[PDB]
Amino acid sequence: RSRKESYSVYVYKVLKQVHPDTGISSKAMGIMNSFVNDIFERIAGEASRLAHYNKRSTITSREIQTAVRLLLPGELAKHAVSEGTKAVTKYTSA
Amino acid sequence: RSRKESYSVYVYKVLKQVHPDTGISSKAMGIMNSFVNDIFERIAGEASRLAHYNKRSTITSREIQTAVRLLLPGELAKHAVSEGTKAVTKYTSA
Amino acid sequence: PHRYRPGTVALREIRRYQKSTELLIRKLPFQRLVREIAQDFKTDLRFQSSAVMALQEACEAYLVGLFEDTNLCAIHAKRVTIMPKDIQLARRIRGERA
Amino acid sequence: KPHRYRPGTVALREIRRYQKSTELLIRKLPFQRLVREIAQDFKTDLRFQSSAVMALQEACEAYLVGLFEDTNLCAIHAKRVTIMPKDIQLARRIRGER
Amino acid sequence: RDNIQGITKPAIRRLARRGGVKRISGLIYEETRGVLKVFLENVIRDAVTYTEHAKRKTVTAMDVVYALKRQGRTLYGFGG
Amino acid sequence: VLRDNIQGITKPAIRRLARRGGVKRISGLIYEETRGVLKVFLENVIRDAVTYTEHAKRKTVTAMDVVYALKRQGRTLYGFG
Amino acid sequence: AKAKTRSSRAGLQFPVGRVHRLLRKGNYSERVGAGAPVYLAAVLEYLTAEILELAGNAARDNKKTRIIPRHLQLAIRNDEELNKLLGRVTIAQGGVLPNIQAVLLPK
Amino acid sequence: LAGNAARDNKKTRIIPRHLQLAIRNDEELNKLLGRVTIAQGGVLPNIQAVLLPK
DNA sequence: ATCAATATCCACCTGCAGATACTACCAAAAGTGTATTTGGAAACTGCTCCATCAAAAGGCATGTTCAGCTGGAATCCAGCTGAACATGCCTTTTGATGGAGCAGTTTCCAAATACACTTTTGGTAGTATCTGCAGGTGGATATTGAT
Repeated sequence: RSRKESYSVYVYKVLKQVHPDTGISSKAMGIMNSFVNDIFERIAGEASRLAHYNKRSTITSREIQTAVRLLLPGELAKHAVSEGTKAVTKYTSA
Repeated sequence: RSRKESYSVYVYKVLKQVHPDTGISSKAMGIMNSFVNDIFERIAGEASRLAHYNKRSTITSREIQTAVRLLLPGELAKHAVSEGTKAVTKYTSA
Repeated sequence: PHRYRPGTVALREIRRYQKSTELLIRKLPFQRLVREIAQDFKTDLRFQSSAVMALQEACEAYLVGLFEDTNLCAIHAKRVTIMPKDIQLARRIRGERA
Repeated sequence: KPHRYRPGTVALREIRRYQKSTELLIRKLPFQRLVREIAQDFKTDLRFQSSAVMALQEACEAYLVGLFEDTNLCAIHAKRVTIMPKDIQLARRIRGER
Repeated sequence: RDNIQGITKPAIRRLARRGGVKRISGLIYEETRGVLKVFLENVIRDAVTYTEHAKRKTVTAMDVVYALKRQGRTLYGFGG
Repeated sequence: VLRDNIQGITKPAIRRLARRGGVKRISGLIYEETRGVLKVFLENVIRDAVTYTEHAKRKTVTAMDVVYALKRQGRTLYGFG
Repeated sequence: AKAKTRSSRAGLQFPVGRVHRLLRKGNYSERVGAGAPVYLAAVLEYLTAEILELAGNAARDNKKTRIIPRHLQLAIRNDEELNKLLGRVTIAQGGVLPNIQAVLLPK
Repeated sequence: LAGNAARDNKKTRIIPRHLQLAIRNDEELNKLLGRVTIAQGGVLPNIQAVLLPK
């Protein structure tokens, strides 16, 4: 009884959102899982470093915002920052 | 007004061991501190990764040994491994 | 009899192999080479199939990138033939020799 | 009737002189003004420590020296001794910066 | 044990055609064989280190993925 | 404000930087080219540095921010901490 | 009772207790063994002694008695394994290695 | 991006080749993922101008 | 083969910034000693995937030939870069000043941890169903290359 968690169903939801009638193979889905894991580890490592530099003991939204700004370029950084900010305000105001 | 720890005195002891009558400037000592900190963080990060891969919760001597082997090349790896092993046996047998 | 001029089949092959995604080395020779190389670090190792597949993907990507760099170093000297000194320059600049 | 060195002599002498030394090769004040101008383009009303601008200077000089070495290699590859912009572009492309 | 001549000359020429090369010297084949053997032993050393640290005898795909990632050559697709 | 300071990197300074790199003969078009390169480099570091400074809610750029930026771009620097 | 420290127990010069504390506080794992700081201290001391011996030989070669960053750079760049361990670091006030291509020389 | 590539090659199902074509053809993605290898991805069709005939 | 003009190295000297050093102290830390808890080593076992043959079958590699075209060597020349001198200008050093911002001190309170409980829910395994696509076949045409 050994499981194996993955982001397959969430990637599938996003795909059905942006392309309602296109599918995806299994190897492309493995590529997408690898991509999500890689970017997650990058952002989390950078935020941990930022928290250590300032002698803080907590990872908050500002650490994630600054890590996003340090990692993504230009268009990507701007739009990701806007998306995350909107998400956090929508979450707290609910 | 808070103190600032460093490896100055230990580097000085090692120097007086290998070169009994040579001194060292202050900028070279800052270089040596930077070097020690950098190598320490490299080894410790690699050992942490190794411990996470095997779903272990403890950093032991084997993790440090494998990190040393993964980071240093050839001569350096061999001699560092021998030195650390001798140190650990000398420590436990005392 | 019909004969193409030297260089036509070359560009035809270039387009063909840049349109494709296959592997360009045979699998059994690469497997034997990998096992023989691993023979010196430890004896009696086993390999999953996906391990050798990953090794092959990585090696082919590396070599194709190196060949692009070599082609640039060749064109820089006003040639079209790649020579070993172009490979050596590309690797020296990348830092793989230095 | 006055003494003149042949072209390339003072250049080799200067090569030895500047490879034997460790000083900085850019004036401090122009570099500091340049750094402050760029920073102002990024965020207004900034301040700087002295060691920060010194670190920036050391890093930038090391970068440019390494780039010039790679450029020299690319130039010699083409059977020249004069470095030209296309060599800088080839070096920066093989390195992976453009 | 010439398993390095298993990488035939037409195979290297195919690899060169994919990289956009239009003409190939005759001394290129030995050079690429040397380069490839260097790269391969560099990767397999760390793969076998990762393996024997875990006290296993079978080299897994994840060991190769880690050995590649530590060289700065991340590889997507075999993360399972 | 201050504008047009890239010209303070004079031709003799670039010639010296090239001498330390082993370069014997220099084209006349190199200087301009070089300046561009340098500017790009600085803009990539200072930005990162400033991103650290605003994170701590500071207003002065310290040497540690520069060292962190250089390290995160793979250009580690020993001597300043 | 009488308290002898850990670095003396292991026969080292570097601090074992400080390395233990740095391994704990640095957030690397949730537990830390007893021999890990000893191993790490021994490795760090070995590397420092290696690089310092090379730098001192360089310094005594240039007829000086006190090491400066130039000597550290000359030691690092002249050894294969050190230069390949530290291939991507910049040493402030270090300079470069004297080296001119053969084709640029006269004759 | 990958779906646009897939629909461009008259297909209905994304494969790794389409992911590679999407990544390599965009500046910011190619510069974010500049050092990754996608298995079964291939390369971008591109021949130097000097190698063409005439 | 010679000579003469320039630049570099070395012996001598000295002023001074820097390394070595107590003294004090002092606060922060490392070591000892228990008690508790839990993660990891040993043992067993099941079952899955890796190594080894067997064995056609045909697609790819190898050796050979011929010829074309490319790389390299040799002249030749012009323009572009180096070397040197005169001028001036702007960087550097030293000192002083204002003062803005950083770092330490204290409060306190909003927010994150730790447990116990309950409800989904996403992931494995069959089990099943359907169909987008890779492989095969025919026919049009786009391109090359010698006349």
